[PDB]
Amino acid sequence: IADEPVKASLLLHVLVAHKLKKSLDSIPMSKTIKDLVGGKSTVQNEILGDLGKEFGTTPEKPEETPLEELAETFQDTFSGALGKQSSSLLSRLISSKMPGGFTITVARKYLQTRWGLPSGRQDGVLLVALSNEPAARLGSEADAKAFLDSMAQKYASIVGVDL
Amino acid sequence: GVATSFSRKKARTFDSSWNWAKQSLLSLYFEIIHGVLKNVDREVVSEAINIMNRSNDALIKFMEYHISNTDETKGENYQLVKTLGEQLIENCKQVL
Amino acid sequence: LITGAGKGSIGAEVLQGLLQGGAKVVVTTSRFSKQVTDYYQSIYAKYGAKGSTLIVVPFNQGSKQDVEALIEFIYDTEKNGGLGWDLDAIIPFAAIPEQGIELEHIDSKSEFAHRIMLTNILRMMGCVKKQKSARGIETRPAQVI
Amino acid sequence: FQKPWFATVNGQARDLATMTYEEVAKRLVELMFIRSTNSWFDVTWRTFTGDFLRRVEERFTKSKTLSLIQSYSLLDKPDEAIEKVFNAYPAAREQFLNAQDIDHFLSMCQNPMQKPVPFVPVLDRRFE
Amino acid sequence: NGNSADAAYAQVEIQPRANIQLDFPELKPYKQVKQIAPAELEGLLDLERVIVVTGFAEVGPWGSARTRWEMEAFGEFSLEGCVEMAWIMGFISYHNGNLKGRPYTGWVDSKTKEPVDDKDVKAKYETSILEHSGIRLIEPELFNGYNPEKKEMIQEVIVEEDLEPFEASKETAEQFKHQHGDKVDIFEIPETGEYSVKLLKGATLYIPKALRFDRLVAGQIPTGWNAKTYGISDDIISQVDPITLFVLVSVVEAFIASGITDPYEMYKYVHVSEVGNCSGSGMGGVSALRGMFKDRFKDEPVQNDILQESFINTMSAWVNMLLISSSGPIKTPVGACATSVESVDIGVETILSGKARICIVGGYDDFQEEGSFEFGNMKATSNTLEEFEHGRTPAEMSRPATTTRNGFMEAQGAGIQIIMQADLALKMGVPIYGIVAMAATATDKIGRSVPAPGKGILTTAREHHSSVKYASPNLNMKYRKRQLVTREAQIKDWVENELEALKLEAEEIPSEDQNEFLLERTREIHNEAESQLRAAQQQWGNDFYKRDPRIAPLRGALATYGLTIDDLGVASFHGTSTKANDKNESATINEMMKHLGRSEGNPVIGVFQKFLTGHPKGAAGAWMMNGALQILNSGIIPGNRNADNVDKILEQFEYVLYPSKTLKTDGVRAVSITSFGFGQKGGQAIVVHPDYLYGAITEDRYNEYVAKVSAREKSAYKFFHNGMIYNKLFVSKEHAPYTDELEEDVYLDPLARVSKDKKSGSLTFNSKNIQSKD
Repeated sequence: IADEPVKASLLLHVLVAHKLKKSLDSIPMSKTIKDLVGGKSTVQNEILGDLGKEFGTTPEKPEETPLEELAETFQDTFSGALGKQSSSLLSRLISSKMPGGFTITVARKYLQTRWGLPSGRQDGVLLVALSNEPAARLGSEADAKAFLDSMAQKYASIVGVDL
Repeated sequence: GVATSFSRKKARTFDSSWNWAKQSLLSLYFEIIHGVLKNVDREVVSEAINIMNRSNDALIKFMEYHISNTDETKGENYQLVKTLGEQLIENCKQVL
Repeated sequence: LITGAGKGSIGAEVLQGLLQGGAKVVVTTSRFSKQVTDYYQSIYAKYGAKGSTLIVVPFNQGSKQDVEALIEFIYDTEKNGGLGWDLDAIIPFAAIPEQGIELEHIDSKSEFAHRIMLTNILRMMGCVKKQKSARGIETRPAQVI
Repeated sequence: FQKPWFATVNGQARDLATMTYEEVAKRLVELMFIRSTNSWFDVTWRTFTGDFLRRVEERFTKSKTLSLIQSYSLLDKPDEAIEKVFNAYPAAREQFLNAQDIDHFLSMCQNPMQKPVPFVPVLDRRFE
Repeated sequence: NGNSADAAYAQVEIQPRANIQLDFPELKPYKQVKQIAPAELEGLLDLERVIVVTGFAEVGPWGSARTRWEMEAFGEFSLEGCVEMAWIMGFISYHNGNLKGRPYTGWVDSKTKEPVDDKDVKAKYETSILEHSGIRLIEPELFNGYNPEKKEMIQEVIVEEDLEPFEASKETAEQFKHQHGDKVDIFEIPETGEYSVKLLKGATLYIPKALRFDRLVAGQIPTGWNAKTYGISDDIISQVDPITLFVLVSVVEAFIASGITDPYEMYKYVHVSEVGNCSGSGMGGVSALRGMFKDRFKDEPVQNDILQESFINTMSAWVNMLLISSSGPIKTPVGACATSVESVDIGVETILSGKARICIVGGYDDFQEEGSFEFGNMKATSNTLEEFEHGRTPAEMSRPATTTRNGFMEAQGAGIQIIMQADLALKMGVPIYGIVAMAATATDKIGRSVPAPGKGILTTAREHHSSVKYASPNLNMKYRKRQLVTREAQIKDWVENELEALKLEAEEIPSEDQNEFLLERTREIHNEAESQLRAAQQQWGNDFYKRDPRIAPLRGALATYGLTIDDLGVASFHGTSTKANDKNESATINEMMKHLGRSEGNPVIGVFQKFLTGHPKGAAGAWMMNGALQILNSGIIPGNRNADNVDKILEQFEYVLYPSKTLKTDGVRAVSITSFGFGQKGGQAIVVHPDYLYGAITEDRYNEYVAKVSAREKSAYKFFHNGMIYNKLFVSKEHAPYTDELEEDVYLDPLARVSKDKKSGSLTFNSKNIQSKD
């Protein structure tokens, strides 16, 4: 299947989901950063700090604006670029969970062989895999194949593509 | 059936009667007061035996004090315990 | 020393007497556990007269290896880890119930019983004798009931 | 209105949670027992007040006992039934409804095989 | 005669439902309480300077105070116990609604969602309850999979031959290079952009192994205890250390047991700046330490602010952020195993200095792998393998004042009291569970052993005996009452003379400004007339023995209320189950009683509560304080059931008794609580039966109080059952009782008090009631 660069509205949504230790669906897209984490202003400035390293430039008071219209403001300067933060978190995810014999390389070409998904699809599948970290060293390769399969189906659901 | 059950480290000792006497008198005293034991209970004689058998100086001082400080005017049960005590004190001093 | 004196047996009521009389007892239990020691603890609090000592040990009279050990533990010195005692009376009331076992059903269970109630009783007397002879004791004979 | 606020004690407003078991049992009789005809207006309202007394027994007994109101026939003299039950469990004179017993009361208030109770026990979505 | 003659012959049974009572103190009619106190006590004590314990709670290996008391004093749960413990342990959950069609209300099983009658709880669960409560085998689940039989530790090796190359990210490979230097080789794979790492011969490497550790048993909070069950949200659970949950749940439970369901109701009577948090710990959030120290080292995912959650005083903070929103004193002490006792003493002083009128005092300390190991290396914890060789089941491994005691069973949890000024307690009509007669701490002497128990606390019985020819009239309360009457006469004269003087000054004042001037000065004269009466009452009632060396602080405290030294019925020993401590305690008590001149044959009855609960370290003294209060109110002294054979060495201590079974007394008048922490932390605290207090107030005051408590006990009981069924005992305040704007106005005004806002319904500060003339 044809590649498509991932959208800022997925990268900023997975980032907030991960940092707030929450599920991807439990985040309402139209709600201010300062509303999600209102009490603990520390995790608020950690969101800001990650978004800064992710997409460089940030507007004035991104905390009073819902994530919805903050995703389209960030979309202007971003073009399929994972960035250092998200790359670092994906590297973190694989090393800790995926078992010996399942590194990014072979996980990328597993996404290419099983599903046909190229780079711009693969790096979106690895993002929803990070959104729902298994929190347990993957027992075996087979289990991890079912893990990626299931989080390629969630990638197919969120984008709207058939496999 | 022929498993080794015995071990020397599993041996339990009970020897500290000196304490137990004072507890076993204090259980009587408050049972008499709360009228769990009456003046027609063979338990009152049983207990009196089991205390006497553990008479010493400290136990006689522990009775003398508790019985002497009983307020006979608080109830009937207090007059009962104060009589019984006084007698049981005289017993323990004899069989010491 | 008295064996087969668990709660609600004749042994139990003997033990209550011996402790009431200021005796130094070793009672052996074949079902040793928290509940059992706590029961024996209560018995000694209530009844246990001055001078009286109670020693509750786990024991399986049906083993010779336990029967020789027990007596070795009672008689051996307080330095070695024994009681440093010398038995004046043995009451080996240990037994196990056998019911509706006529001649033809004599099996493992019956054989074992006989070994608790006769053979290992003999080995207990036997063992005491050996300990008394060994320590040069001839004017302190252990009443067996 | 014809259906008054049920949690009223002598004419001050309350809630089912701030009324004693006594208060509630008296207020039931008052709203459901007609003095003039010396009868329960509806046998299902008697059954109601009989369940409530059986619930008071259950809450304030210590061990399993017989029911003081063997048959709900005994309720035909309600003042004698209440006096009798609250004499047996006099701690239920001075103790507000156990949160569970409030919910049980409001649950009886929606029994579909009984006459709709002549009060409003609670302000919630089923107020209307 | 048909089945109709036999259905009318059949009788309806009634099955008992749990009715879990809060167990407030039983208030006697004024005539009866006036007999037990001496008649001369009325208006003798300043009630501002009297500290009362007005509500207590704990989270311990037996659940709440109520279940732990049940198991301590009766050795079994009643219906009400079994339900509460089943509800705590998340075996049962309440359910109102429809279940398989028909509408059901009452308990259900938490798993199956089967309806469960109350009668059937004891059959169904009381096995599992008692099987996963109290001292038992360390359950890994409860402690992040820690299994003391297989304890992980990593060992360095110097690799003797190069490794297979393994892929890693660039930043990861970079950090491998910076660590290992030339001993590693990192080579970028072109196409992927990931590196290949290869550790070379001479490079460090760390291999996990296991150690079989020997302390396998602990006093654990019941399996299935869960902070959500009280009504703490997941956000709080995720953020804070588990200890912070214990405290929070103990504090809301204490408040409920004080009748105060809404903490802001305190601020109807006191300024925000008088509600103290004088409650401490031993090692605070050790779970959060173990995070920053060891989980960070392995580079595990750990919250960025795990430092803040590990500090001793963070727990006091979270309580004050979520529940109290005060600006009262916050004195967090650290006293190893006697913290709880230090926290009372600080509190007591924090109210007697006037800086506060209510402290939350008590202790709290978690149990974790790091701890349990270090205590085993120190050899203070009892070696569980040795116990198993002695045929000790886990239950019976904590056995204080016993011959065969070897060391203490460690435990976890929290205990919290709420202490107040008696005056303020009567004014709010909260229940009074005890009087804090004294609290003190001491250090022992020079010495080169930190964990050494020592006889410093002896100095609570310090007094002079070289001049005891004649009775000191300063103890003769009647004399003291006379001297207080002598003073209040002078006070009378002083108030008249000041009212004259005022009138004289106010005559020269112009007539328009006369009213204002008189009001302002009439307040200040009322103030000074109070201040002088309370100063007298404090001089004669309370502080009569502070400047007299012929009266001991221990004698002094009792003598305040007319009690002799003989009245101290019960001493609640620390009683850790360790060979040095239990002997050192007993000797100390015994020597205090002997010096002061306790009558021969009148021993103190020893309570060794730790035989059941085990040793929660910081919180030990807060559980003994709860075990006291409930004794003082039940007259029931629980036996140390693990005292199988009292140690022959303790026979020499004439004024100490060692009960092995519950003694149901006719009364207990006072209770000692002694603790000896690590590092010469020695504490003592004397609690007296609250009834003595009522001797010091008039019939009308007493009866007004009784009414207000009776109301506040019903309203508590309602709130407790509504919170328990729907898991909403905990309700964190969303906002302070003042808007952000008024903060400044609320803090500055001494007389700012919260009033019900009709719109909201909740208690808030009103701008009308700040710097208000009225």
